[PDB]
Amino acid sequence: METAIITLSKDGRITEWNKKAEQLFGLKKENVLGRRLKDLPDFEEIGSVAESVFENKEPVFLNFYKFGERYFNIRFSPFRNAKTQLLEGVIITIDD
Repeated sequence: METAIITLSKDGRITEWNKKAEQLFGLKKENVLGRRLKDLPDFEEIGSVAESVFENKEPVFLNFYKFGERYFNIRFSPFRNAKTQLLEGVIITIDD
């Protein structure tokens, strides 16, 4: 698969969780939206890397991140709000 997207706010809260993420992880968007990613068993490490990426204001690409039975590419991208210019969170994109 490709393009499982989890977007986190600057407080670590899930603000986006697309249908690919639903299919990959078996959790519905409505069941995770608003929650801290790091509170989800199995996502603690990904949540920690996103925190580090946010603090350093630089994107990070990881390959061969093992999750379940497969290896994945994971990109972490900090972003700003265009209107306020504030750092507003991190987009996480997971691909086979």
